Amino acid sequence: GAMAPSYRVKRMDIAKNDEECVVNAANPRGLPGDGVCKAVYKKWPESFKNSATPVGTAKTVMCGTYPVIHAVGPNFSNYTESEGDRELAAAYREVAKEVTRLGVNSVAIPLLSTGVYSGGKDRLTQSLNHLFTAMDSTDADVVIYCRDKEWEKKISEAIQMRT
Ligand SMILES: Cc1[nH][nH]c(=O)c1CCO
Ligand SMILES: [Cl-]
Ligand SMILES: [Cl-]
Repeated sequence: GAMAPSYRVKRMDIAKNDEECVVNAANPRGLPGDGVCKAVYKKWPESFKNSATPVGTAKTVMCGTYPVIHAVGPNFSNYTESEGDRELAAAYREVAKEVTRLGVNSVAIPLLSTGVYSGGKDRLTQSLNHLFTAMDSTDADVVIYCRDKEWEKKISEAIQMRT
């Protein structure tokens, strides 16, 4: 584990992370996809061998020795708010199990079911609070990656507010 487990946020491409493993915002079919998934596909295409996995689950595939944790959040266009909320919490619980299993000291994580799977709604708080619920009991350093300047501020505020 990390000597003093922390949460941090950075505004940049998760493909350039400085962590021991990465969480992909995957689709269920292990396709290259869009947004974070497409960036992950360019950087670690070898990790898409047999990466298909159901909604609400995570599946780790190594790129060399670098673990890519494919986490499938729900697409809120298809799920009800209630069922989507349940599957989004579940995906993050499965990420925490894999991060623990791998024994990493740090993980790079995007906010699942924001962007294309958000169903046109702002889900920063929903997604971040499910991330915290799952990762709080882990001792890895967690680095959250985002692209929007206002989201960076709001994620930073949410981290600092619980300190
Ligand atoms: C600005 C931003 N970053 N990620 C997102 O999902 C959005 C739109 C929210 O409605
Ligand atoms: Cl960048
Ligand atoms: Cl963002």
